[PDB]
Amino acid sequence: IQRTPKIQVYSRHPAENGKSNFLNCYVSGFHPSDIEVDLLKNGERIEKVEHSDLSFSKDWSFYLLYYTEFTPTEKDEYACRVNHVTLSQPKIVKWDRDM
Amino acid sequence: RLSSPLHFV
Amino acid sequence: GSHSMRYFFTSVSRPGRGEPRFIAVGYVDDTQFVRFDSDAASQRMEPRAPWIEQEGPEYWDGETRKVKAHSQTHRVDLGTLRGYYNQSEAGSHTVQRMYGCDVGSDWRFLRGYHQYAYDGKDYIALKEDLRSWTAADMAAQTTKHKWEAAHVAEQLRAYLEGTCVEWLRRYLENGKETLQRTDAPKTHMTHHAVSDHEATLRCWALSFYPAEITLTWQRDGEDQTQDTELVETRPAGDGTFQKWAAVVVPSGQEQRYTCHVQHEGLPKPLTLRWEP
Amino acid sequence: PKPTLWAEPGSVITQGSPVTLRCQGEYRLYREKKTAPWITRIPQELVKKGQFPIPSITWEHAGRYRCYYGSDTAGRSESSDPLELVVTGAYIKPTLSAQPSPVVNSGGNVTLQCDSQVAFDGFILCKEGPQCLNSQPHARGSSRAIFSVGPVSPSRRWWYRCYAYDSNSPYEWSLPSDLLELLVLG
Repeated sequence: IQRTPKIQVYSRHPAENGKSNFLNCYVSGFHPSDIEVDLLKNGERIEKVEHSDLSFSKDWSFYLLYYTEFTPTEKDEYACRVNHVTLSQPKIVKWDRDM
Repeated sequence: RLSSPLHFV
Repeated sequence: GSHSMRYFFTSVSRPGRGEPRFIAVGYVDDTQFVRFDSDAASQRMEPRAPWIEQEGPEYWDGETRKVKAHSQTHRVDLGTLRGYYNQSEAGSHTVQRMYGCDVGSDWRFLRGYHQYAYDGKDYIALKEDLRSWTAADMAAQTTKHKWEAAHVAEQLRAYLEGTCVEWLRRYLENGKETLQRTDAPKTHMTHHAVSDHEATLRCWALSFYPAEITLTWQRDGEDQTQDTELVETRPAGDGTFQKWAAVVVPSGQEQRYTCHVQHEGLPKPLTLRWEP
Repeated sequence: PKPTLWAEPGSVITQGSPVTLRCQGEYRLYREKKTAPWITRIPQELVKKGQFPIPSITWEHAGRYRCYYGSDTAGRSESSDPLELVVTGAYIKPTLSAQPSPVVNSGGNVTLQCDSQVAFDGFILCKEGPQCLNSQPHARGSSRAIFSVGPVSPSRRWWYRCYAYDSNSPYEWSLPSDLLELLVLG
C-alpha cells in the first residue's frame, strides 16, 4: 500500500518583505520514502535547498521538511514542487503568506 | 543510546 | 513532565542500483539528536543537537559501529522478506523499525515499545509486557518463532528498562535547557472574506514546543468541532512548531467566535476573542 | 432573482485542460470554504458579461462554487445552485474489474470493483459511452470500493471508468481507470 504526500508551504517566521526568513515545504504522510521536493523562486528552481533527516510517524508514513533562506517581496512568487510515485506528474503548491 | 544488533527476521 | 527517547530506522532497496539505503534517526521528545545515513560520505553516526556533541569519542565510535550493524541486519531482512511474500526482483521495498522508551513525571520507566514494518504495513510488534510478540500477519509468525527461540524479547526488555531509560535520563540532564523548557505559543487571528455573507476566521499558534497542542473554535461558548479546519502540526525548522485552526463564519457575526489554545508552555488555557 | 451557474465543456475536467465557468440571470462569483485568487484576476470586459475562463486547470481551481449578481447595498440575487468543479489526473490510476467476470447474461447483474494502490477513501464510478456514482471503502481502510450495476441489456452499451480520491479534497481525483466494457450476451 502507498500514500500520497501532504504538502504545506509556509515561512519559518511571519513574513515581512524587507526582513529575512526561511521558506519551508513540509511533505508528510506518504509512502514510499523516495520523493522529489523543489523550492521555486518566480517559477525557477532554487539552488542549494536543504532538508531534514528522513523520519516517520506512528502510522509508518514518512515526513520531510525542505527549507531554504529567502527574502519575501511583494515582487516575487515562491512555491514548492513535489513529485512522488503516487502523483501522475509533479504538483506545484504556491506559497500563500497565510495558507 | 542504541540497543545492540537485533536478530534477522 | 513525561519524556521519551525513540529511534527510527528506515531501509529501502534499490533494485539494480547497488546496496539498500539505510537512514537511522534518534529523538528525545519532539527533538532530534542523532542520525546516520548510508549515502552520506561521513559514514559515521552524526550529532544533530548541541547537548549530544559533548559525548566523548567512545560514544561516537561505538554508536557508529552499532548503527552500521543495525543497517546490515535490515539489509538481509529486505531479502528474507521478499522471499516470505515471494515477490519479483524488480520493484523497491521498505523495512522500518521503531523502538524506544517512555518515562513518567518521576523519570522512572513507564513503557517500552519495539515495532517492525514491511512496505508500510505492521509486520511484527513487541507487546506491552515486553515478554511476547504480535505476529500480525502469517509470514510474521515465522519471524516470531525465531525471535521466541533466540529470546529476543528478553534482551529487548533488558535494554528498554535498562540502558534506554538510563540514557534518556542522562540526555534530559545534558540537554536541560532544550528538553525540560517549554516555548509557549505566540497567537493571533486572521480574517478572510469567503463571500459577502461568509468570512473565514483563522486562529494561529506559532513558535511552540513541544508539538502537542489543541486549537478549538467556539461560537458563544459552544464548540464548533465540525466546521473547524485543522492543519497538520508542522515544524518551523528552528525546533518549534506551528498549527492553525479555521472556521467559516457568517459575515457580521465574527464577534461571536473565540479561539481556545491548550499547551504546556501556557500556565492557563488562552481564550482569544475576535472582538475583545 | 436567482442566477444560474454551469460549466463548459463540463464540470469534470482533466488537469491542464481548459474550462469556462458561466453565470447568467454586474456579476461576482466565489468558491465556498476557502477563497479562490484566480477569480479576482478575470478582466471586466468579461466580468460584466458573466463568464470566467480558465486557460489551463490545476488543482487550485477545484471546489464548490456559487454565483450571484447584485450587492446587498441596493439589490442582491440569491446565490445560484452550487457547481462542483472537479480536476482529474492528479494521482496514478486505480484498476477496475468485474466480479465474477466482465461477461454477463442479458438481464443479469454484476459487481464492479475499483481498486487503488494509493490509500484513498473516496471512489467514483462513471458510466461512459457521462454520469457518476459515489462510494467509500467497505473495509476499515481497504482502498477498494464495490458497485452493483444491472440489469443489463445487449442493446445499450455498458462501459465504465473509476476514480479514487481523498475525502478531504473531494474535487481532486485520480487518473481514470482503463475503460471496462461489460460483454452482455442476449
